[PDB]
Amino acid sequence: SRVGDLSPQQQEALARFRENLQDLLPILPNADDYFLLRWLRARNFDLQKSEDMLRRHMEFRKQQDLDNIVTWQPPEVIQLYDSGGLCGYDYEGCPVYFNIIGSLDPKGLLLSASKQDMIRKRIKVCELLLHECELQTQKLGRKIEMALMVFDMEGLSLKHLWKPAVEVYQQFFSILEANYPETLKNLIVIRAPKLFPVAFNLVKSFMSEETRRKIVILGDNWKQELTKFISPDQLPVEFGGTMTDPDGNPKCLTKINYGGEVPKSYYLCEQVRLQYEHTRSVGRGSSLQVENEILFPGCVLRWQFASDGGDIGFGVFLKTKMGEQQSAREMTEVLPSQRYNAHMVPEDGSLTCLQAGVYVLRFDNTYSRMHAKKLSYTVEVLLPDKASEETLQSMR
Ligand SMILES: CCCCCCCCCCC(=O)O
Repeated sequence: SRVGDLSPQQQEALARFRENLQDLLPILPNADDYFLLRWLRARNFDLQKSEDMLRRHMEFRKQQDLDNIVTWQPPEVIQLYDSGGLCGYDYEGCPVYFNIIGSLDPKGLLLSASKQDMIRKRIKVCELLLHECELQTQKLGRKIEMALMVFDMEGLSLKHLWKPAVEVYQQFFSILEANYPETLKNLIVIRAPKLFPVAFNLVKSFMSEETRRKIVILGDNWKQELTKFISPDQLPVEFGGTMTDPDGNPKCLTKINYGGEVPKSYYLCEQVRLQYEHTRSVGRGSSLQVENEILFPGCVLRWQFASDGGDIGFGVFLKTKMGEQQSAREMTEVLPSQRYNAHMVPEDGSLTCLQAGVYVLRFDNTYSRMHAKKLSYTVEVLLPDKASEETLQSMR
Protein backbone atom coordinates (compact mmCIF):
# COMPACT_ATOMS: atom_id res chain seq x y z
CA SER A 1 0.00 0.00 0.00
CA ARG A 2 2.64 2.52 -1.13
CA VAL A 3 3.17 5.55 -3.41
CA GLY A 4 2.59 4.46 -7.01
CA ASP A 5 0.34 1.42 -6.53
CA LEU A 6 -2.55 2.46 -4.33
CA SER A 7 -5.94 0.96 -5.14
CA PRO A 8 -8.74 3.45 -5.76
CA GLN A 9 -9.97 2.62 -2.24
CA GLN A 10 -6.54 3.57 -0.96
CA GLN A 11 -6.19 6.65 -3.21
CA GLU A 12 -9.56 7.98 -1.98
CA ALA A 13 -8.54 7.23 1.62
CA LEU A 14 -5.31 9.17 1.17
CA ALA A 15 -7.15 12.14 -0.39
CA ARG A 16 -9.66 12.24 2.49
CA PHE A 17 -6.85 11.93 5.06
CA ARG A 18 -5.11 14.88 3.42
CA GLU A 19 -8.38 16.86 3.60
CA ASN A 20 -8.88 15.90 7.28
CA LEU A 21 -5.35 17.17 8.17
CA GLN A 22 -5.57 20.62 6.51
CA ASP A 23 -4.92 22.44 9.80
CA LEU A 24 -1.66 20.49 10.35
CA LEU A 25 -0.10 20.38 6.86
CA PRO A 26 2.18 23.47 7.36
CA ILE A 27 3.70 22.03 10.53
CA LEU A 28 4.11 18.36 9.55
CA PRO A 29 7.70 17.07 9.35
CA ASN A 30 6.82 16.53 5.68
CA ALA A 31 3.41 16.97 4.06
CA ASP A 32 4.11 14.65 1.08
CA ASP A 33 2.22 11.39 0.35
CA TYR A 34 5.16 9.34 1.65
CA PHE A 35 4.76 10.85 5.12
CA LEU A 36 0.96 10.48 5.20
CA LEU A 37 1.04 6.88 4.00
CA ARG A 38 3.18 5.73 6.98
CA TRP A 39 0.31 6.64 9.36
CA LEU A 40 -2.33 5.11 7.09
CA ARG A 41 -0.44 1.81 6.75
CA ALA A 42 0.13 1.66 10.52
CA ARG A 43 -3.66 1.66 11.06
CA ASN A 44 -4.80 -0.26 7.96
CA PHE A 45 -6.22 2.89 6.31
CA ASP A 46 -8.74 3.45 9.13
CA LEU A 47 -9.07 7.20 8.62
CA GLN A 48 -9.98 7.88 12.24
CA LYS A 49 -7.29 5.74 13.89
CA SER A 50 -4.65 7.03 11.43
CA GLU A 51 -5.60 10.61 12.25
CA ASP A 52 -5.58 9.89 15.98
CA MET A 53 -2.11 8.34 15.68
CA LEU A 54 -0.69 11.27 13.70
CA ARG A 55 -2.32 13.98 15.90
CA ARG A 56 -0.95 12.24 19.02
CA HIS A 57 2.50 12.39 17.41
CA MET A 58 2.09 16.06 16.63
CA GLU A 59 1.17 16.76 20.26
CA PHE A 60 4.32 14.81 21.28
CA ARG A 61 6.40 17.00 18.91
CA LYS A 62 5.09 20.12 20.68
CA GLN A 63 5.49 18.72 24.18
CA GLN A 64 9.09 17.61 23.51
CA ASP A 65 10.16 20.51 21.24
CA LEU A 66 11.21 17.90 18.63
CA ASP A 67 11.71 20.32 15.75
CA ASN A 68 14.64 21.75 17.82
CA ILE A 69 15.95 18.54 19.42
CA VAL A 70 18.77 18.34 16.83
CA THR A 71 20.55 21.15 18.75
CA TRP A 72 19.64 19.82 22.24
CA GLN A 73 22.71 19.01 24.31
CA PRO A 74 22.34 16.16 26.78
CA PRO A 75 24.14 15.98 30.16
CA GLU A 76 27.90 15.37 29.94
CA VAL A 77 27.59 11.75 31.10
CA ILE A 78 25.15 10.97 28.24
CA GLN A 79 27.31 12.86 25.66
CA LEU A 80 30.37 10.84 26.72
CA TYR A 81 29.00 7.37 27.57
CA ASP A 82 25.58 6.86 25.87
CA SER A 83 26.63 4.77 22.89
CA GLY A 84 25.84 4.71 19.20
CA GLY A 85 26.23 6.82 16.11
CA LEU A 86 25.26 7.57 12.53
CA CYS A 87 27.88 6.30 10.10
CA GLY A 88 27.60 5.52 6.38
CA TYR A 89 24.78 4.68 3.98
CA ASP A 90 23.52 1.37 2.62
CA TYR A 91 23.50 0.42 -1.08
CA GLU A 92 20.17 2.25 -1.67
CA GLY A 93 21.55 5.35 0.15
CA CYS A 94 19.63 4.87 3.42
CA PRO A 95 21.54 6.22 6.45
CA VAL A 96 23.00 3.62 8.82
CA TYR A 97 22.92 3.90 12.62
CA PHE A 98 25.05 1.72 14.92
CA ASN A 99 23.47 0.90 18.25
CA ILE A 100 26.29 -0.37 20.50
CA ILE A 101 24.12 -2.08 23.14
CA GLY A 102 26.66 -4.60 24.50
CA SER A 103 29.14 -1.91 25.58
CA LEU A 104 26.46 0.34 27.11
CA ASP A 105 26.41 0.86 30.90
CA PRO A 106 22.71 1.76 31.29
CA LYS A 107 22.87 1.29 35.06
CA GLY A 108 25.70 3.84 35.40
CA LEU A 109 23.85 6.19 33.05
CA LEU A 110 20.60 5.98 35.03
CA LEU A 111 22.46 6.54 38.32
CA SER A 112 24.07 9.68 36.74
CA ALA A 113 21.16 11.14 34.71
CA SER A 114 17.42 10.78 34.11
CA LYS A 115 15.30 8.28 32.15
CA GLN A 116 13.91 11.41 30.45
CA ASP A 117 17.35 12.48 29.17
CA MET A 118 18.20 8.90 28.00
CA ILE A 119 14.89 8.75 26.09
CA ARG A 120 15.43 12.26 24.64
CA LYS A 121 18.88 11.20 23.39
CA ARG A 122 17.22 8.28 21.55
CA ILE A 123 14.45 10.48 20.11
CA LYS A 124 17.20 12.86 18.93
CA VAL A 125 18.77 9.96 17.02
CA CYS A 126 15.38 9.30 15.31
CA GLU A 127 15.08 12.94 14.26
CA LEU A 128 18.73 13.05 13.06
CA LEU A 129 18.11 9.95 10.93
CA LEU A 130 14.97 11.49 9.42
CA HIS A 131 16.87 14.69 8.58
CA GLU A 132 19.58 12.54 6.98
CA CYS A 133 16.89 10.72 4.90
CA GLU A 134 15.67 14.11 3.63
CA LEU A 135 19.19 15.26 2.77
CA GLN A 136 19.78 11.97 0.91
CA THR A 137 16.48 12.41 -0.94
CA GLN A 138 17.63 15.84 -2.12
CA LYS A 139 21.11 14.61 -3.05
CA LEU A 140 19.98 11.50 -4.91
CA GLY A 141 16.81 12.86 -6.55
CA ARG A 142 14.68 9.97 -5.24
CA LYS A 143 12.82 9.30 -2.01
CA ILE A 144 14.83 7.84 0.85
CA GLU A 145 12.28 6.90 3.50
CA MET A 146 14.05 4.67 6.07
CA ALA A 147 17.27 4.01 7.96
CA LEU A 148 19.20 0.78 8.51
CA MET A 149 20.02 -0.03 12.15
CA VAL A 150 22.83 -2.34 13.29
CA PHE A 151 22.70 -3.67 16.87
CA ASP A 152 26.06 -4.74 18.26
CA MET A 153 25.47 -7.14 21.13
CA GLU A 154 29.14 -7.79 22.03
CA GLY A 155 29.37 -7.58 25.82
CA LEU A 156 25.67 -8.13 26.54
CA SER A 157 25.49 -9.30 30.16
CA LEU A 158 23.15 -10.09 33.03
CA LYS A 159 24.10 -6.56 34.08
CA HIS A 160 22.03 -5.19 31.12
CA LEU A 161 18.88 -6.87 32.49
CA TRP A 162 18.65 -4.51 35.50
CA LYS A 163 14.90 -3.86 35.57
CA PRO A 164 15.03 -0.02 35.40
CA ALA A 165 17.39 -0.20 32.36
CA VAL A 166 15.07 -2.64 30.60
CA GLU A 167 12.17 -0.26 31.19
CA VAL A 168 14.18 2.35 29.18
CA TYR A 169 14.38 0.17 26.13
CA GLN A 170 10.77 -0.95 26.47
CA GLN A 171 9.53 2.66 26.67
CA PHE A 172 11.76 3.63 23.77
CA PHE A 173 10.42 0.85 21.52
CA SER A 174 6.84 2.00 22.41
CA ILE A 175 7.73 5.60 21.51
CA LEU A 176 9.34 4.42 18.23
CA GLU A 177 6.24 2.57 17.07
CA ALA A 178 3.87 5.42 18.08
CA ASN A 179 5.94 8.30 16.71
CA TYR A 180 8.27 6.91 13.99
CA PRO A 181 6.24 4.17 12.26
CA GLU A 182 7.92 2.37 9.37
CA THR A 183 11.22 4.25 9.58
CA LEU A 184 13.59 1.23 9.79
CA LYS A 185 14.38 -0.94 6.77
CA ASN A 186 16.09 -3.69 8.79
CA LEU A 187 17.34 -4.31 12.32
CA ILE A 188 20.57 -6.24 11.95
CA VAL A 189 21.85 -8.03 15.06
CA ILE A 190 25.57 -8.89 15.27
CA ARG A 191 27.73 -10.65 17.85
CA ALA A 192 24.74 -11.98 19.80
CA PRO A 193 25.92 -13.98 22.86
CA LYS A 194 24.09 -16.88 24.57
CA LEU A 195 22.06 -14.41 26.65
CA PHE A 196 20.48 -12.74 23.61
CA PRO A 197 17.22 -14.81 23.45
CA VAL A 198 16.45 -14.04 27.10
CA ALA A 199 17.25 -10.34 26.65
CA PHE A 200 15.26 -10.08 23.43
CA ASN A 201 12.22 -11.68 25.08
CA LEU A 202 12.01 -8.69 27.44
CA VAL A 203 11.55 -6.13 24.63
CA LYS A 204 9.87 -8.09 21.84
CA SER A 205 6.27 -7.33 22.93
CA PHE A 206 7.03 -3.56 22.72
CA MET A 207 7.84 -3.65 19.02
CA SER A 208 5.27 -4.19 16.23
CA GLU A 209 5.08 -7.46 14.30
CA GLU A 210 6.25 -5.58 11.19
CA THR A 211 9.36 -4.35 13.05
CA ARG A 212 10.01 -7.85 14.42
CA ARG A 213 9.79 -9.27 10.89
CA LYS A 214 12.64 -6.92 9.85
CA ILE A 215 15.09 -8.36 12.42
CA VAL A 216 18.05 -10.20 10.90
CA ILE A 217 20.40 -12.14 13.19
CA LEU A 218 23.90 -12.65 11.68
CA GLY A 219 26.30 -15.46 12.59
CA ASP A 220 30.07 -15.99 12.72
CA ASN A 221 30.40 -14.65 9.18
CA TRP A 222 28.70 -11.34 10.09
CA LYS A 223 31.45 -9.11 8.64
CA GLN A 224 30.99 -10.65 5.19
CA GLU A 225 27.20 -10.84 5.60
CA LEU A 226 27.00 -7.09 6.49
CA THR A 227 28.48 -6.26 3.10
CA LYS A 228 25.32 -7.66 1.46
CA PHE A 229 23.57 -4.58 3.02
CA ILE A 230 26.33 -1.92 3.11
CA SER A 231 29.37 -1.23 0.91
CA PRO A 232 32.77 -1.90 2.62
CA ASP A 233 33.73 1.72 1.94
CA GLN A 234 30.61 2.85 3.89
CA LEU A 235 31.40 0.56 6.92
CA PRO A 236 33.92 1.08 9.70
CA VAL A 237 36.89 -1.31 9.72
CA GLU A 238 35.56 -2.39 13.19
CA PHE A 239 32.48 -3.81 11.40
CA GLY A 240 34.25 -5.30 8.38
CA GLY A 241 34.66 -2.29 6.09
CA THR A 242 37.38 0.20 5.21
CA MET A 243 36.26 3.44 6.90
CA THR A 244 38.44 4.93 9.63
CA ASP A 245 38.76 8.13 11.63
CA PRO A 246 41.18 10.72 10.21
CA ASP A 247 43.89 9.31 12.55
CA GLY A 248 43.24 5.76 11.22
CA ASN A 249 41.18 4.52 14.18
CA PRO A 250 39.15 1.52 12.86
CA LYS A 251 36.25 2.27 15.24
CA CYS A 252 35.32 5.63 13.61
CA LEU A 253 35.07 7.30 17.07
CA THR A 254 34.41 10.67 15.46
CA LYS A 255 31.00 9.22 14.42
CA ILE A 256 30.26 6.32 16.80
CA ASN A 257 30.33 6.30 20.60
CA TYR A 258 31.22 2.91 22.14
CA GLY A 259 29.90 3.54 25.66
CA GLY A 260 31.90 1.84 28.39
CA GLU A 261 31.70 1.93 32.17
CA VAL A 262 30.54 5.27 33.56
CA PRO A 263 33.06 6.54 36.12
CA LYS A 264 31.67 6.62 39.63
CA SER A 265 32.39 10.38 39.78
CA TYR A 266 29.31 10.96 37.56
CA TYR A 267 26.86 9.16 39.87
CA LEU A 268 24.19 11.27 41.55
CA CYS A 269 22.70 8.31 43.44
CA GLU A 270 23.27 4.52 43.78
CA GLN A 271 19.74 3.15 43.53
CA VAL A 272 16.40 4.28 42.10
CA ARG A 273 12.78 3.91 43.24
CA LEU A 274 11.40 0.41 42.62
CA GLN A 275 7.92 -1.13 42.56
CA TYR A 276 7.21 -4.60 43.97
CA GLU A 277 4.75 -7.39 43.10
CA HIS A 278 4.34 -8.76 46.66
CA THR A 279 4.51 -7.67 50.32
CA ARG A 280 4.72 -10.24 53.18
CA SER A 281 5.62 -10.26 56.88
CA VAL A 282 8.53 -12.39 58.02
CA GLY A 283 8.15 -13.22 61.71
CA ARG A 284 10.78 -12.90 64.39
CA GLY A 285 13.17 -15.87 64.16
CA SER A 286 11.53 -16.96 60.91
CA SER A 287 12.20 -17.16 57.14
CA LEU A 288 10.30 -16.98 53.85
CA GLN A 289 10.96 -19.13 50.75
CA VAL A 290 9.96 -18.15 47.20
CA GLU A 291 10.23 -21.24 44.94
CA ASN A 292 10.39 -21.50 41.15
CA GLU A 293 10.66 -24.61 39.00
CA ILE A 294 13.22 -24.19 36.18
CA LEU A 295 12.76 -26.74 33.42
CA PHE A 296 16.05 -26.21 31.56
CA PRO A 297 19.41 -24.46 31.98
CA GLY A 298 19.72 -20.90 30.63
CA CYS A 299 16.63 -19.46 32.26
CA VAL A 300 17.55 -16.34 34.32
CA LEU A 301 16.23 -15.59 37.80
CA ARG A 302 15.94 -11.85 38.51
CA TRP A 303 14.84 -10.27 41.77
CA GLN A 304 14.45 -7.06 43.70
CA PHE A 305 13.46 -6.47 47.33
CA ALA A 306 13.10 -4.02 50.19
CA SER A 307 12.48 -4.46 53.93
CA ASP A 308 10.95 -2.44 56.72
CA GLY A 309 11.70 -2.90 60.41
CA GLY A 310 15.39 -3.63 59.88
CA ASP A 311 17.65 -5.63 57.56
CA ILE A 312 17.04 -9.07 56.02
CA GLY A 313 19.15 -12.07 55.04
CA PHE A 314 18.96 -13.30 51.45
CA GLY A 315 20.42 -16.22 49.52
CA VAL A 316 19.59 -18.56 46.66
CA PHE A 317 19.32 -22.34 47.02
CA LEU A 318 18.50 -25.36 44.84
CA LYS A 319 16.30 -28.19 46.19
CA THR A 320 17.82 -31.67 46.35
CA LYS A 321 14.40 -33.34 46.54
CA MET A 322 11.02 -32.11 45.13
CA GLY A 323 8.02 -32.46 47.49
CA GLU A 324 8.14 -30.83 50.94
CA GLN A 325 10.00 -27.63 51.83
CA GLN A 326 13.67 -28.12 52.64
CA SER A 327 15.81 -26.11 55.04
CA ALA A 328 18.90 -24.15 54.05
CA ARG A 329 20.92 -26.99 55.60
CA GLU A 330 19.49 -29.56 53.11
CA MET A 331 19.56 -27.55 49.86
CA THR A 332 22.47 -26.76 47.58
CA GLU A 333 23.72 -23.21 48.18
CA VAL A 334 23.71 -21.37 44.83
CA LEU A 335 24.34 -17.80 46.11
CA PRO A 336 25.56 -17.63 49.74
CA SER A 337 23.13 -15.94 52.15
CA GLN A 338 24.14 -12.55 53.56
CA ARG A 339 22.46 -9.76 55.47
CA TYR A 340 21.45 -6.71 53.39
CA ASN A 341 20.32 -3.26 54.54
CA ALA A 342 17.30 -3.49 52.26
CA HIS A 343 15.49 -1.09 54.65
CA MET A 344 17.95 1.59 53.53
CA VAL A 345 18.81 0.70 49.92
CA PRO A 346 16.68 -1.79 47.94
CA GLU A 347 18.49 -4.88 46.64
CA ASP A 348 18.41 -6.45 43.24
CA GLY A 349 20.21 -9.09 41.29
CA SER A 350 20.10 -11.95 38.85
CA LEU A 351 21.68 -15.27 37.99
CA THR A 352 21.78 -17.80 35.18
CA CYS A 353 20.26 -21.16 36.08
CA LEU A 354 22.86 -23.82 35.17
CA GLN A 355 20.62 -26.75 35.89
CA ALA A 356 16.95 -27.70 35.85
CA GLY A 357 15.39 -27.87 39.32
CA VAL A 358 13.58 -25.87 41.96
CA TYR A 359 15.41 -22.63 42.76
CA VAL A 360 14.53 -21.10 46.12
CA LEU A 361 15.01 -17.47 47.09
CA ARG A 362 15.25 -17.55 50.88
CA PHE A 363 14.65 -14.43 53.00
CA ASP A 364 16.24 -15.11 56.38
CA ASN A 365 15.14 -13.40 59.61
CA THR A 366 16.19 -16.34 61.84
CA TYR A 367 18.91 -14.25 63.52
CA SER A 368 16.36 -11.57 64.61
CA ARG A 369 14.68 -13.06 67.66
CA MET A 370 12.81 -9.91 68.77
CA HIS A 371 11.98 -8.08 65.52
CA ALA A 372 9.78 -9.07 62.60
CA LYS A 373 10.24 -7.61 59.13
CA LYS A 374 7.92 -6.48 56.38
CA LEU A 375 9.30 -7.55 52.99
CA SER A 376 8.37 -6.31 49.51
CA TYR A 377 9.67 -8.22 46.50
CA THR A 378 9.53 -9.20 42.87
CA VAL A 379 10.99 -12.48 41.66
CA GLU A 380 10.84 -13.35 37.95
CA VAL A 381 11.94 -16.28 35.77
CA LEU A 382 13.15 -14.89 32.43
CA LEU A 383 12.78 -17.35 29.53
CA PRO A 384 14.41 -17.27 26.10
CA ASP A 385 12.57 -16.12 23.02
CA LYS A 386 12.16 -19.46 21.22
CA ALA A 387 12.69 -18.22 17.64
CA SER A 388 15.92 -16.38 18.62
CA GLU A 389 17.15 -19.41 20.52
CA GLU A 390 16.58 -21.73 17.52
CA THR A 391 18.24 -19.23 15.18
CA LEU A 392 21.33 -18.97 17.37
CA GLN A 393 21.52 -22.78 17.65
CA SER A 394 21.24 -22.99 13.82
CA MET A 395 24.32 -20.76 13.29
CA ARG A 396 26.62 -23.13 15.25
C1 LIG B 1 16.93 -5.73 17.75
C2 LIG B 1 16.58 -6.07 19.19
C3 LIG B 1 17.58 -5.53 20.21
C4 LIG B 1 17.42 -6.29 21.54
C5 LIG B 1 17.85 -5.46 22.74
C6 LIG B 1 17.65 -6.22 24.06
C7 LIG B 1 18.59 -5.72 25.16
C8 LIG B 1 17.94 -5.66 26.54
C9 LIG B 1 18.69 -4.70 27.48
C10 LIG B 1 17.94 -3.41 27.81
C11 LIG B 1 18.89 -2.24 28.07
O1 LIG B 1 19.80 -2.42 28.91
O2 LIG B 1 18.74 -1.15 27.45
